[PDB]
Amino acid sequence: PQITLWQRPLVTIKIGGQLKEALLDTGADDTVLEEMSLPGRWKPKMIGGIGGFIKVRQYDQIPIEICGHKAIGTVLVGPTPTNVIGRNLLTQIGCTLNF
Amino acid sequence: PQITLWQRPLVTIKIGGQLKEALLDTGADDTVLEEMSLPGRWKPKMIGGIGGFIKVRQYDQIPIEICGHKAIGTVLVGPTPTNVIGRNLLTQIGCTLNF
Ligand SMILES: COC(=O)N[C@H](C(=O)NN(CC[C@@]1(Cc2ccccc2)C(=O)N([C@H]2c3ccccc3C[C@H]2O)C[C@H]1O)Cc1ccc(-c2ccncc2)cc1)C(C)(C)C
Repeated sequence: PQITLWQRPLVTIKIGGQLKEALLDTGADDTVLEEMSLPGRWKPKMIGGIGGFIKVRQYDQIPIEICGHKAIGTVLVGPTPTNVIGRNLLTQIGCTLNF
Repeated sequence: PQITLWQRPLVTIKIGGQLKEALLDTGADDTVLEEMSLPGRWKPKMIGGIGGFIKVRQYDQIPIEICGHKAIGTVLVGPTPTNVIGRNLLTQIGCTLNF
């Protein structure tokens, strides 16, 4: 589909069998979601944003559906102000910017 | 043009007679640039992202050019770790997400 930007590009995603709302964010290298439980072991990662850095848990090869599109990749979990889908997953669903 | 998301979507913008590199950021409501001088009035604003909030100066009705596309809108100036082009200007150049 084609999504205009007059409003926030918020979409429904499915992870761990649950539906959540997330923002398609081209300004993000990675995907970071609010606190939640994910399987397996995680690795640490420090990610920097507009206001500084935060600590997050990194889970790899996690199945996640975005707007119905299937993806399997790295998901960071931590104290983010909102769920954001970064380029690591936007590329998996074939997303591009056009104008 | 069609911008790939395999890499960060960086573009050249022309503002205040200067040329700067900025990130096309669909997750950003506003446009924020590192410290620079801009003409006209302004008012303080606090914007929050990953890591917390930062204080910026809000300048309205600022002419800007992105990839040859002219537009006008609000530009925030402050200690942002990187230049970001937000939805308020992405809409004016007719930028959309497609997949
Ligand atoms: C390489 O780093 C990244 O890709 N970081 C991502 C990130 O923050 N991206 N933001 C952008 C992330 C988001 C997330 C958000 C969405 C809704 C509500 C609250 C927050 C954000 O915080 N945004 C803020 C923003 C930006 C411009 C103008 C106004 C505002 C207010 C707020 O919306 C836009 C979103 O895209 C742009 C950015 C890029 C590099 C560095 C850096 C930091 C340190 N050194 C150099 C550059 C700092 C910031 C993560 C989500 C993974 C943290």
